[PDB]
Amino acid sequence: RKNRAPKRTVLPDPVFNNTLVTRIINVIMEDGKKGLAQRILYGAFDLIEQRTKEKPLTVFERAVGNVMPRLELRVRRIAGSNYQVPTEVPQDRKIALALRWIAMFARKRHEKTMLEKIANEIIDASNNTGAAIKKKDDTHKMAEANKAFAHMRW
Amino acid sequence: EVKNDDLELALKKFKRVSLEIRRLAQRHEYHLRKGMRLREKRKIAQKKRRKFR
Amino acid sequence: NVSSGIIHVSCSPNNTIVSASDPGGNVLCWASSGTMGFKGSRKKTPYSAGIAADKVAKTVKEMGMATVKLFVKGTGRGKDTAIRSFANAGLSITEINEKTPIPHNGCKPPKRPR
RNA sequence: GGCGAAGGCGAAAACUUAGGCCAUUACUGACGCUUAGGCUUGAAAGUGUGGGGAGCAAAUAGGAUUAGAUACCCUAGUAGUCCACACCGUAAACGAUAGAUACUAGCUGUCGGGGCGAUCCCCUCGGUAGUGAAGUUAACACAUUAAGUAUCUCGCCUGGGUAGUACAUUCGCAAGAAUGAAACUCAAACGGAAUUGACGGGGACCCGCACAAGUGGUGGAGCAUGUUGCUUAAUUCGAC
Repeated sequence: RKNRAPKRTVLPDPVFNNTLVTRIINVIMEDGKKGLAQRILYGAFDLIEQRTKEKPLTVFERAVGNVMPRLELRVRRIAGSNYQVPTEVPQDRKIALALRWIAMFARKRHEKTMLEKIANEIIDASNNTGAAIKKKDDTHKMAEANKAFAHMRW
Repeated sequence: EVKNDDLELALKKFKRVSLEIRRLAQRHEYHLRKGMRLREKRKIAQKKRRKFR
Repeated sequence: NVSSGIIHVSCSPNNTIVSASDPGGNVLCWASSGTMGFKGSRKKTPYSAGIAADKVAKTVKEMGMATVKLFVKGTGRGKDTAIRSFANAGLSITEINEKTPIPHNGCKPPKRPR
């Protein structure tokens, strides 16, 4: 086992003034290169002003609010043919998983160029389509179906 | 066991009586030898005499 | 069509049944874990008994139900959830009682599984 | 907790009947203990005859699990499980401790009888438990209910496997029971107690990129390289 693990701090970006944007730029990073992902995300921002003219922060928070999952799933088995257990997860991991879903689903689509695909991903997340809201809805629907296990668990 | 006045004060004793009813009902639903009856009864009596004193 | 009545619940170790009855002995309606969609081994849960009791309380509400006796039957961990369902339902429960089919030490029961 | 010699005995009542406990100036006057042989009883299962048969449940069928399952689980399901009359006479029938007698520190209880006497307590005579001295014990442990101090009697034992088997004999409808070896073989044994470890699908507690979470890779392609096998002149030798 181990004890409780402290978390390293993440600094907000003082240009759009949101630390969730910093977690965006962190998760969408590959190879350990802030510059390339930074240009990608800022081009996506410029596209947000370009089509569907609206505050990028507003569509950002709307996408975060729609994609966030209400409940999580935890494995607690007894014997063969294991059974799941839905438990409660704090908001930090909830937004972390929402961002992870946005990142993974963005790089799974048509419109080959990253700029338009990630922009369409954030647009769909704001508008509640099957791109990512489908996954959250499914993971919610497996929850509260076997909630009898959730009530009596440990 | 009829006892209930307004809301809940009866319910605690209801849990007590339900526990003792379950205790008395479990040992009359599965068959095994009479010697086992006697030995388990003495074991339960010993538990009561050692824990509750 | 009656104010007073009695509703019976029998929480078996493998299932549960709830049944609302008039004082004349006739049944009004019954409910069980099988009435709901989920079946198989997962029906012996306190949550299932709770939702069954919720549904039976609902379907007796339109009947115009009032103060009612409560006879609880069977052994299991799901009988008390029906108590919570009925108490939270706002019904006029008045008396609780124990009606397990308890025998004196007579007929020989089945064995130890082993 | 109580009673019974043992097996056993617990919803209620009547009849018959057993033995038991305390004080007994009463009576009798050693009439006692043990008991080969003999006799009586003796859990469950099983046998014969007639009933009875709710539930349970050998055997049997089916559904699952498994590699197989003639098992563990589930659904049925026969004998039997119950009563009346006869038989079998075995059990871890154990306190694994034969019966009888007297003595030997103590303490805590509990139950029955007597007296004092609201129970509560006091003591007396007994049974039944726990703790514990010396003493005994290979050790564990026993210790006033001894496995101690001794006596009387009965029964029993003489390495293990063969084997509680064979032959004979008695009983029994039978199942079988009682009695009970040897040939051969081993140098020890499902020997006993206790000790250190080890192990446990035994518990209690605690760590670790162990689990959990995430990220990124190998098994998919091709090339580099090492290894296994084959080959030849060696494909030098080891690392497994």
